[PDB]
Amino acid sequence: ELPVQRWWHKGALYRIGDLQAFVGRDAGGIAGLKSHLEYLSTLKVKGLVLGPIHKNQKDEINETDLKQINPTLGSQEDFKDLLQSAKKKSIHIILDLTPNYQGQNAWFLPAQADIVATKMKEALSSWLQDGVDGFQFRDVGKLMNAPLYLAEWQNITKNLSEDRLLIAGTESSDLQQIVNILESTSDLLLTSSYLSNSTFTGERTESLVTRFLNATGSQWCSWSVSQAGLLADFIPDHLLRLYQLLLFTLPGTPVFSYGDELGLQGALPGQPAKAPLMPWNESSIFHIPRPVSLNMTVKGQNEDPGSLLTQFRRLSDLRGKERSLLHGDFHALSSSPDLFSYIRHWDQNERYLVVLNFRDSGRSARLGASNLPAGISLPASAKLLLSTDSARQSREEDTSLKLENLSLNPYEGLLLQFPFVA
Ligand SMILES: [Cl-]
Repeated sequence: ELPVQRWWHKGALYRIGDLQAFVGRDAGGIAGLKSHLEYLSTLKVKGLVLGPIHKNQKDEINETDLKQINPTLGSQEDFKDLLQSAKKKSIHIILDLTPNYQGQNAWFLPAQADIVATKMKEALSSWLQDGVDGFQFRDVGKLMNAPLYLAEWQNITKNLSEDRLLIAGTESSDLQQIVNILESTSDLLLTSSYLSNSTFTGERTESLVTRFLNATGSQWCSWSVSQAGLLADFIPDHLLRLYQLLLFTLPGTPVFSYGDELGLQGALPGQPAKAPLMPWNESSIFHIPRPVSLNMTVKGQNEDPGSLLTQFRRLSDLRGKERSLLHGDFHALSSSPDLFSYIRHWDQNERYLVVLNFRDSGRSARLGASNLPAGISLPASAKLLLSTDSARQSREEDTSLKLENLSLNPYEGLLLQFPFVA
């Protein structure tokens, strides 16, 4: 019996930690973000996770004001105007209130926790009256009594409306710490390093995903590779296309950071640790932290049928409109050792079969469905909607493949579709 579907069930979240770096040098952070809403609408993302953007004098709790925007970025009025323009595109806005975000310990000192908590309660009220759709809180492993504070902040948020969302982020990849936070709260999303603490094999990927769902009784969750960092900084280069397919087709809300749709990478370890500039085009002004070529830029990837940006737009469109991906069940198939394969299914809608080859060579799928719920078995063939191999994509798209003899090319991911049979 299906719960009411809230705005975050309908597709991806998109994090913008450093508004000025996202926007560039031509405008101030809040106004400038407003001019990119049309680009963000083309990605079909359902929400933006912003900031933090508040006043925070490093490690000085009494020169930190969670209710005031940093004036370099804009005014309260600019913010309110941003929220209204986003709402005309059906894009919701989450605010990151991590308090000491400019210092080393982002939650101030342990001794200071009750002062933080008093400040935070006042801030949640003020921001919820200004029209935000919810809140994000990062590095929650550095927050004392995190489960208790998160529960309390959740209750204040939900008290106004169940359409308000809370997101927590951790540096941890440890399943037992992750489960402990989730048990303390209800319908909280928790982002983490869980999916990027990996050997990046077929078997390890299967094992990570199935153990997490089993440990949480398959409740609604987020899927991410970090609480903040870029996908191309956490995941091997050969797997960027494959991991995009995975995050879009697992059951739950996928969460990305700005630039993930391009394969952007962040600062190198000799450079200052600063968020990278979003490379709108190949102009010099965008060349921090690395020089960028046309093919690493929004302008370049926008007309390329082979680009990561083109695959993001395609998958995001399908995620927002097909019921089996909106809120379908998940079943893991058995497959050869280098593969992970699974299906998504709702009622009598089109089913989806995902097959992912984690090896640099041709592999037989050997798909098995030995244990499968009444109502669903595998067909003999299925239609190919998408391959990560853009060569095959230009000449086999919308064609049909026999499942029993399915073969994958090196590092290939497949999205296949099959119908309900009466
Ligand atoms: Cl943490």
